[PDB]
Amino acid sequence: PNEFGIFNSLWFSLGAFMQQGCDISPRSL
Amino acid sequence: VAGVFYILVGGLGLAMLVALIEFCYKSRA
Repeated sequence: PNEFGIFNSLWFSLGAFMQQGCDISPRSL
Repeated sequence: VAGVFYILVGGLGLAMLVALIEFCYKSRA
């Protein structure tokens, strides 16, 4: 236990590689 | 930079086992 589908999860990782911030963030260990 | 690829893939596989633990714990209890 949503907003991390395969389209958003590519945009998290391409967000984090280019040093720009992440709009969402994982809320699970 | 090869150990950073080792820490990465080791970090990915360690994180699946958490969800494998977390799902198993949740669904039972």
